[PDB]
Amino acid sequence: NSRFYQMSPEERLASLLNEGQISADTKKEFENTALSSQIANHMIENQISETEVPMGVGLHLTVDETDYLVPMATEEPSVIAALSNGAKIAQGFKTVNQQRLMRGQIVFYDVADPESLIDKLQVREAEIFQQAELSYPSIVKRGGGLRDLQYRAFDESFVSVDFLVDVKDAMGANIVNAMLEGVAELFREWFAEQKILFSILSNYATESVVTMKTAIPVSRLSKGSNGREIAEKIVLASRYASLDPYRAVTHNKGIMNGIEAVVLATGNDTRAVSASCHAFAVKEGRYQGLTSWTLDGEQLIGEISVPLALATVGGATKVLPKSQAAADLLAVTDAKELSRVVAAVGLAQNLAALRALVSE
Amino acid sequence: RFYQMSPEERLASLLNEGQISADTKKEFENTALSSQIANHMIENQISETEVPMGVGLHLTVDETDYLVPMATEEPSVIAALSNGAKIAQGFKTVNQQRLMRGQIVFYDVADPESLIDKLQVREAEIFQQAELSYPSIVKRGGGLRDLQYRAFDESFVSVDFLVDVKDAMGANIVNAMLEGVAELFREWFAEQKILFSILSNYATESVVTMKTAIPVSRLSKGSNGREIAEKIVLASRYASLDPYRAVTHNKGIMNGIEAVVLATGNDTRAVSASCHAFAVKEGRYQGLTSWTLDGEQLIGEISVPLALATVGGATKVLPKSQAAADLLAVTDAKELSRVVAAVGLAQNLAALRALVSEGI
Ligand SMILES: [Ca+2]
Ligand SMILES: [Ca+2]
Ligand SMILES: [Ca+2]
Ligand SMILES: [Ca+2]
Ligand SMILES: [Ca+2]
Repeated sequence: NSRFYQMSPEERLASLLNEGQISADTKKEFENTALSSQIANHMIENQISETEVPMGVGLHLTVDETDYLVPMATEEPSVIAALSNGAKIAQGFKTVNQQRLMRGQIVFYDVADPESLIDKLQVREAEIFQQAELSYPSIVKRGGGLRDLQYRAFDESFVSVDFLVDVKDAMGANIVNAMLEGVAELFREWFAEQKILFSILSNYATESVVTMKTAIPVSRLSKGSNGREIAEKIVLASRYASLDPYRAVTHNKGIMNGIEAVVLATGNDTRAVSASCHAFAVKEGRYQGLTSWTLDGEQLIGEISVPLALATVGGATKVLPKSQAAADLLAVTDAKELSRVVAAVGLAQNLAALRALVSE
Repeated sequence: RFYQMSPEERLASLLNEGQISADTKKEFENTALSSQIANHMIENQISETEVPMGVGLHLTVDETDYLVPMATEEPSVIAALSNGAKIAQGFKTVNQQRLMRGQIVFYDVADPESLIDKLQVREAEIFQQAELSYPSIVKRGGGLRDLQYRAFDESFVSVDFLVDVKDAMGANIVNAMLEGVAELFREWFAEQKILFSILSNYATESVVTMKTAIPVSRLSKGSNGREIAEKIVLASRYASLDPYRAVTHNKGIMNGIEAVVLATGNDTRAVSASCHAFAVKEGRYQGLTSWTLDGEQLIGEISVPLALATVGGATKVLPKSQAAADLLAVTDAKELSRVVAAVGLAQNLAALRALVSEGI
């Protein structure tokens, strides 16, 4: 409690055993680790062991005519089998649209004249962009950096300056934070009368949304001759999810079984993706499903749209050897392609869940 | 054939086919979870993901001290939880419920309110069938407790099941009853059609409310502890106005909650989906905590649906889950949910205190 944060992992475990907080078999199991103790102990604080999540391979996924082998880390049975089944039925997925910009905000408070403050800033945008480069030049040399500023006001007392930043293949926490912390020091020289509450990245990556679709002949749905009937019930089930939040949450949870499994296997931040995806499910003031299914002629059409600010470098994507091994199997080129594969996984998982759900 | 292969044949096939390098194969083979367990929990298993697990410190809930196992790949999370709990000193339970939710959904219903009327006069037979489908839970003092009915779109009827599943998450119990009762509905109403009968992950009857009261002097090592308290109340209030902050505000909460959920072998997707959906109040995605200033004491409160488990799923089959359970030493799932919700509030306190102290 006092020296635990300075203790070595071996001293921590011995301390817990000696104080009776763990048994001898518990200590032996905590010591049964495959991630290097020097890596683990430097990644987090008070480190003592690791959690092991089985990792399997999702099969038959094809996105934009390209085959993939999807690494999926999950503790839940049938998740990988369902992804492989839905992907085989869909045959292929196609990209509809995609953007990739990370969001940040500098928030003012006790603003007497909100509309006038944003007008002061809108004319000096060229100098805000220049201060952004100075606060983080590396990303600008890599070909990214601030791409757009936006302005919003709330409760007649808050003013949010939004930053849309190209963070390239990283998630962008350090880029955006440092960039906005420097641009905030400039905001304070310009307007000493105004006050800043905080300057931080936003995980609601509405400018990293990917939209994927699939078009399935109803014949492919069932090996029998009931495919059209199964398609109609899939459309109804998907429609019902956007009517009843108690189904929407389960509907989207099923999607995240696949999405989070790839996110985890590749060393990405699972809380960030879950937060942004579930928040994005809130449309028209209501929590709805993240996918849509419609019947057009003899073809079942599915579509998904999710904010996926994923990373192929930084964070835990490289420091953890298993992240790199998973990336070798997946063989994506950049983060944009990762988001496309992950979105297609979500839609494939949704197809398998719905088909199994309504086939009675 | 990949599905039928052993884990070793799979890795050999991936290398021989040119999909992974020899270095990657060797890293996939560096595993600590027994191959027999991993290969039986999931499909197409090849390896595992290792997430560093540490110990959150200084957490006190209802005058009981805990050592919190936390599995995360993000630095500073475990340290921030320990610090937030240290400042908090203690956490008190406000209210708690623990019932799991299921639903049988009819479609193409000519008169939803008329079908509901016919159902409400057969509840004794439904309850009787629910027990016959899964008698074990009834003997251990649980089982179906309530039935509710909702109509949607003038064509759907949802029969809602509220079930006491004791220390399990409850998928097998709930789905067993729903299947049995659904077959009864098909005999009773041959003209009606059932779309699906499945567990719902939106556990609104498993919500836990936790609170804390901190003298403002504890927020700062200096003398502006009441200032930092005022700015924490502003940052929290702002989350209830701007969704781009509410997602980040709640993401920070889940850094703690998901870390414990993962360490204890619980379903991370289920908790994430239910918590983020529960954040939608008044048609707006808002924060899951509230912070207010009452004199010289900062008051924090959290309210989250936590249908967590101490048995079933992966809470025991994964040896690290049992080890984590030993460290935390919780008697039942209800207690687990109280501890995890307190972890969420402490993590939020540490994040908000740091967010505003930077702006000063
Ligand atoms: Ca602009
Ligand atoms: Ca490869
Ligand atoms: Ca590529
Ligand atoms: Ca009635
Ligand atoms: Ca113990």
